[PDB]
Amino acid sequence: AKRTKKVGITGKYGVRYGSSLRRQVKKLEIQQHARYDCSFCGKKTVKRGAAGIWTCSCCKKTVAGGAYTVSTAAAATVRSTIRRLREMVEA
Amino acid sequence: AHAQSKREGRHSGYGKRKGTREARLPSQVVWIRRLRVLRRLLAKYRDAGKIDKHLYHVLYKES
Amino acid sequence: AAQKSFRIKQKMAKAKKQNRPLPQWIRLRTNNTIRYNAKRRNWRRTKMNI
Amino acid sequence: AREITDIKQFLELTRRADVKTATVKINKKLNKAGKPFRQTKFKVRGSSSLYTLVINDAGKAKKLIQSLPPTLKVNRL
Amino acid sequence: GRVIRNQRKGAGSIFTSHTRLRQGAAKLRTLDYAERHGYIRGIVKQIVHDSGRGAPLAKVVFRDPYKYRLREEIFIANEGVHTGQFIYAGKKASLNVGNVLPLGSVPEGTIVSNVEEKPGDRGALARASGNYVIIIGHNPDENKTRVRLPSGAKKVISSDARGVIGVIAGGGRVDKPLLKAGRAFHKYRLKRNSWPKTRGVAMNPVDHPHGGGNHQHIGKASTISRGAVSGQKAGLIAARRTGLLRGSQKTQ
Amino acid sequence: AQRVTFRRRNPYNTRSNKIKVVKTPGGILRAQHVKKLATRPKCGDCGSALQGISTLRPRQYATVSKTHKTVSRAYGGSRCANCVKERIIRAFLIEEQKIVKKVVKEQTEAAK
RNA sequence: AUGGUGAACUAUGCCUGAAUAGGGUGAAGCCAGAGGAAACUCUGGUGGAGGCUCGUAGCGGUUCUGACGUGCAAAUCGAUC
RNA sequence: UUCAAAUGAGAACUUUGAAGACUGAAGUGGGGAAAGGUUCCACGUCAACAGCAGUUGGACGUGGGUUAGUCGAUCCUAAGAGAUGGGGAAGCUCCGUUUCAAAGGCCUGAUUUUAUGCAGGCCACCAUCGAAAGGGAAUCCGGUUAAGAUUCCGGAACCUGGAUAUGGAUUCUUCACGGUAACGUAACUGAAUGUGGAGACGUCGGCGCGAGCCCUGGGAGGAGUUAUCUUUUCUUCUUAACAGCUUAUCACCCCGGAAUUGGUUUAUCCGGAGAUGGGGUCUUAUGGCUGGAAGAGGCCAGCACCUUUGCUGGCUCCGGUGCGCUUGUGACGGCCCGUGAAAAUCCACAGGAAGGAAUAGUUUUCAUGCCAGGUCGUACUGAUAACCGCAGCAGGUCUCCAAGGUGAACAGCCUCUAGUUGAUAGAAUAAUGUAGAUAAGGGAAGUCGGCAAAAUAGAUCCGUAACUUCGGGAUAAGGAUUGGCUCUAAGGGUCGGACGAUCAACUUAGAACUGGUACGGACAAGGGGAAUCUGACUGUCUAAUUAAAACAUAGCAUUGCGAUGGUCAGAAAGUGAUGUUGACGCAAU
Ligand SMILES: [Mg+2]
Ligand SMILES: [Mg+2]
Ligand SMILES: [Mg+2]
Ligand SMILES: [Mg+2]
Ligand SMILES: [Mg+2]
Ligand SMILES: [Mg+2]
Ligand SMILES: [Mg+2]
Ligand SMILES: [Mg+2]
Ligand SMILES: [Mg+2]
Ligand SMILES: [Mg+2]
Ligand SMILES: [Mg+2]
Ligand SMILES: [Mg+2]
Ligand SMILES: [Mg+2]
Ligand SMILES: [Mg+2]
Ligand SMILES: [Mg+2]
Ligand SMILES: [Mg+2]
Ligand SMILES: [Mg+2]
Ligand SMILES: [Mg+2]
Ligand SMILES: [Mg+2]
Ligand SMILES: [Mg+2]
Ligand SMILES: [Mg+2]
Ligand SMILES: [Mg+2]
Ligand SMILES: [Mg+2]
Ligand SMILES: [Mg+2]
Ligand SMILES: [Mg+2]
Ligand SMILES: [Mg+2]
Ligand SMILES: [Mg+2]
Ligand SMILES: [Mg+2]
Ligand SMILES: [Mg+2]
Ligand SMILES: [Mg+2]
Ligand SMILES: [Mg+2]
Ligand SMILES: [Mg+2]
Ligand SMILES: [Mg+2]
Ligand SMILES: [Mg+2]
Ligand SMILES: [Mg+2]
Ligand SMILES: [Mg+2]
Ligand SMILES: [Mg+2]
Ligand SMILES: [Mg+2]
Ligand SMILES: [Mg+2]
Ligand SMILES: [Mg+2]
Ligand SMILES: [Mg+2]
Ligand SMILES: [Mg+2]
Ligand SMILES: [Mg+2]
Ligand SMILES: [Mg+2]
Ligand SMILES: [Mg+2]
Ligand SMILES: [Mg+2]
Ligand SMILES: [Mg+2]
Ligand SMILES: [Mg+2]
Ligand SMILES: [Mg+2]
Ligand SMILES: [Mg+2]
Ligand SMILES: [Mg+2]
Ligand SMILES: [Mg+2]
Ligand SMILES: [Mg+2]
Ligand SMILES: [Mg+2]
Ligand SMILES: [Mg+2]
Ligand SMILES: [Mg+2]
Ligand SMILES: [Mg+2]
Ligand SMILES: [Mg+2]
Ligand SMILES: [Mg+2]
Ligand SMILES: [Mg+2]
Ligand SMILES: [Mg+2]
Ligand SMILES: [Mg+2]
Ligand SMILES: [Mg+2]
Ligand SMILES: [Mg+2]
Ligand SMILES: [Mg+2]
Ligand SMILES: [Mg+2]
Ligand SMILES: [Mg+2]
Ligand SMILES: [Mg+2]
Ligand SMILES: [Zn+2]
Repeated sequence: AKRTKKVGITGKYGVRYGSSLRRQVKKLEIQQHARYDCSFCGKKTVKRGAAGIWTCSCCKKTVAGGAYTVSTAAAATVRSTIRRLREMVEA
Repeated sequence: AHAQSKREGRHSGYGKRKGTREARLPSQVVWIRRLRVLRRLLAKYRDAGKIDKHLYHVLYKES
Repeated sequence: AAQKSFRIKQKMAKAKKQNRPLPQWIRLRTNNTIRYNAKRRNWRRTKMNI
Repeated sequence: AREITDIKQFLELTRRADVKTATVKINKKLNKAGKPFRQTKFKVRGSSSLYTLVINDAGKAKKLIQSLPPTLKVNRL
Repeated sequence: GRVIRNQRKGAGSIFTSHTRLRQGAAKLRTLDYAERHGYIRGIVKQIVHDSGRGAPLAKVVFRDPYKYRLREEIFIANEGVHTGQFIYAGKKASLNVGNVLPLGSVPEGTIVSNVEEKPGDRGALARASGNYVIIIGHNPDENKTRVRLPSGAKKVISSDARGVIGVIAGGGRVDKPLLKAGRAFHKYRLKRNSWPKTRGVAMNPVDHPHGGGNHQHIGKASTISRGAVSGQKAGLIAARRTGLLRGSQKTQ
Repeated sequence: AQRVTFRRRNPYNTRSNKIKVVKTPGGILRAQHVKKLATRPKCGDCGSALQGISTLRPRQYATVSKTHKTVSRAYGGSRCANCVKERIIRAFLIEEQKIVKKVVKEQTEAAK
């Protein structure tokens, strides 16, 4: 009852395309089907639909963000870069 | 007359089947049959206190 | 053609009425050359093209 | 088109105005117990609605036929 | 020979953009008194997905300064901005992610999106899923600000050019393999008739300068003068060099 | 074992060509075309199904009484109870804090 | 050479619509059980993924180098596919 | 295909009767879209035409026939097409469609010389054409013809526009009450302006439910069969649009405050942001009852009698079943670098300009009543003869409805309803053929080459190699089994408190008995295995000699370009594609 060993969600692709493409797909396929925490809302209820739009089933809140994840590591660090500059323009 | 003999269980040996077992009766159908019977029995036994709500749960996950 | 335009049905009517044998008494007129309707039509031989 | 049940209103209908016609039907129905009774249906052609009234009791029925304005052309059976 | 395929694009026709399912065009608000001087607040009424454009869109609706009504503008959602977020726009609008500020009102190091090239042209640079431009410095000598554009080149533009704080949403789309022709098909099914692509070397001569066949080979250099005439411009155009490099970075 | 036919020249199974099978006083099978279903009107600012409001195709709302197109409360049609409860409270608390916004900023005015 | 006419066939994009028996496989997600000092690991279910598979209609046209080859047919017919 | 009769100068071929058969609901059945255009229907009729024939016809002659407020067109907008102020062009005209433009028309007061000039005033980057499959106001049943019918007849309705009067509701607290609330209602003023909603939307999957169909029990009829058996076989037993009450998964409200966490779907989601529980509110999709409506329709019976026609009576009832079939639909779920039209049109809310009563007025979103609803199409075929292929051509051309058995099954084979039995015919059975079969022994020795043929084949159980991108390879290979009959055991629903009552299914495993050892008995239905070259894969193309190893593809790399731009279009332009674009981009290899 373990089912697979490596492939997982990507048993779907069977044998085609070859390991690495299938491999890298798997990683992001898993990101985009994940259920994420809600900022405003607390609940683990943010599901994806269409690249970048991320909306909370429970409280109907929608966030812009990553194509395959809620929040870019690049967006994240820029978040901080911005606040950092902001706190300076009011100190 | 034949349909009669069929439910006397008569014309369905191993050489009277052309469909896979799954094809003639689907497994998922069986399960849903089997499952809802258990769900319903566990329900009745709760609205009757033959078993407590706590045991129920356990048996509900167990079914 | 089932649901048709007036204009065509219009032409269809004229096309039906042209379609008959030459009036026999015309063959009795004086100095008459005509013998038959040499412009007769029939839906299974020569089409109308609308 | 409409069923009527008030015995007061039905009479208010039999005159009305637009009412110039009505009809009287007799159904040989059966009751739940299974005894041959005589249901009689009273129908009045409105102007855009057929008000019909159902009376199971033959009594208040064969009374009511003689309760209509006699200036009303009534079809019988 | 015959008019080659790349010339045949210019007459539009078969090759126009498939735009039925698009929202509207994405633009910034028209630069008016409010945004010229102070700021103006709006609510993002929904964030939505434009067809043929990874990167979602923000329908954020402002009131009308000059009349009783609501005016919906179509913004490109800048990642993290959400429904119900308030969107303040103008010279005096504070440094939060989503607002749209002139390029003079932002400190060096600020990163922004959907920036105008001339003030009031309502958006121009950094608009593709995940992109952004970075202010590097300022200059009162004409209201100008120097930025870093996603391509890497630096451009000096008016400080009255607006941008919207932050990075375009739509994340790292290209990080995921298309896997199969089908997926690419649908991709361009919503953009434009450019797929698949027939290699010219598989053409006959009459369709392409490469199409000269009998062994599939380009025959002469594949690197064409900038001054060559349409009909000859196929391949590596005014290429100032060719081949593999590992170039790491760009123009700093 | 009886078969049937459209009653309109349109021969293609589209949406406007939906068909019902009906047995009739004739005791014969007959088709009837049914106008496509309606959808419940939706909350202005939360898109929920408006409760108490009847569900007809658009022009059929012109044939109908007005208790059919509302409920008795502010935003009868339009928005959905909690959507106006939230609406009211938000207004209050803000207008309240407006006062406070001002008396308080008036206060540190005299501080200077 | 000049001036005209064709996308009713066909190639491609767009718009709006319509269509495709029955089976084999059993991917994510979820439930329970067993072994174990632990970490974990095993078993049994459930679920129903795929430019997945056997195979009609559909679309196609591999082979017989079959039939026909003054034809049913200026491209068809049969089997096979 | 056959027999006979009828009609006729004349009969293999026409009609009626009988037999024998086919199509087998994926139809040789019933309708339509394109297209045709009278081919439809009746009568007369056979020179030509139907590659034999003809008394027959889609032929020839003569006539008849297509009835609408509700079915379409018509209105709307789609890709697009295209007038206008303009800008190019010697010009035929090219470009542009809100475009560098003085681009309008709505309300209503003033005036009671008048239905009218005007005095208020908001609102308007704005031709039009473009769907008989998209959007869309409203009709159903029965009956009727030689041929028309959602069009005529009869009955029952609905919509739209215009009129309006009576009733009812509302008010001295003027513009309604009730319910804690979700909200209820026969109503219950609402200009400008703003806003919200419907119109209005992908695909797949399992699950719930309706409709029709399928199967079936009792009975009330008719029919068949009856040497003998069968309380038997076949069949009839129906209920429209619309109206009233009633009816729902979802959802929402009130009470209440949860770890021993509970609730809970086939599918594991939900709950202090208020679960479970108790009690309500909604949507009316859909079902039930009644009206419509038995007077209709269906099935029988007894009389009547040249015809037309009847006439009089009965009966038309009460259940059951489900992984059933088709379809409709609900709440979920999977999928995307795809997230799956528009506009006309209808409604609502916010707003409160205004107009309104007490001896009286307000309101026609409540019931009732009056009037009108044009124009064009409407026949029929829709294909092995009504279209396109010179034709009555074995080709081609969009779509809907879909019964029984076997069986996994819309397969194959057999049948019912309906429809055909039409493809010149007679006599013989040489060669050689085209299509279908079979061969002793050998088993590819044939041949360029196993070409052609043969062999395998369902299902249950067992079993299963190298290699591998760990997914596969794999139905690998290799085996046993399979009929009939009689039994055994296991697997469910409902009603009464570990039993008990009642109902209703087939399916699964096992055992005995049996036969010329047969049994996926027809039908249906993979041959396998070891390698080399080669393209990764699914996909594509030389319509009519090449389907491949060629083209494509994902993947990889390179080039150009920051809009005063790159690539491309144009004779020219205030011209155009990419562009509803902006480097996670477009363009070029
Ligand atoms: Mg299955
Ligand atoms: Mg299963
Ligand atoms: Mg038509
Ligand atoms: Mg040329
Ligand atoms: Mg294109
Ligand atoms: Mg365009
Ligand atoms: Mg749109
Ligand atoms: Mg293409
Ligand atoms: Mg290529
Ligand atoms: Mg070539
Ligand atoms: Mg060259
Ligand atoms: Mg050349
Ligand atoms: Mg090469
Ligand atoms: Mg019709
Ligand atoms: Mg339509
Ligand atoms: Mg209501
Ligand atoms: Mg209501
Ligand atoms: Mg599957
Ligand atoms: Mg496979
Ligand atoms: Mg296959
Ligand atoms: Mg099969
Ligand atoms: Mg194909
Ligand atoms: Mg075929
Ligand atoms: Mg070939
Ligand atoms: Mg040949
Ligand atoms: Mg010959
Ligand atoms: Mg053969
Ligand atoms: Mg014959
Ligand atoms: Mg047969
Ligand atoms: Mg069949
Ligand atoms: Mg005749
Ligand atoms: Mg002849
Ligand atoms: Mg003859
Ligand atoms: Mg006539
Ligand atoms: Mg209509
Ligand atoms: Mg023009
Ligand atoms: Mg139009
Ligand atoms: Mg009729
Ligand atoms: Mg809308
Ligand atoms: Mg649509
Ligand atoms: Mg029986
Ligand atoms: Mg109706
Ligand atoms: Mg209560
Ligand atoms: Mg209803
Ligand atoms: Mg069921
Ligand atoms: Mg509404
Ligand atoms: Mg007709
Ligand atoms: Mg017809
Ligand atoms: Mg025919
Ligand atoms: Mg023809
Ligand atoms: Mg011709
Ligand atoms: Mg033909
Ligand atoms: Mg079917
Ligand atoms: Mg056959
Ligand atoms: Mg026929
Ligand atoms: Mg012949
Ligand atoms: Mg031999
Ligand atoms: Mg041998
Ligand atoms: Mg030899
Ligand atoms: Mg040889
Ligand atoms: Mg040899
Ligand atoms: Mg062979
Ligand atoms: Mg043999
Ligand atoms: Mg046996
Ligand atoms: Mg290949
Ligand atoms: Mg496939
Ligand atoms: Mg060829
Ligand atoms: Mg091939
Ligand atoms: Zn949330």
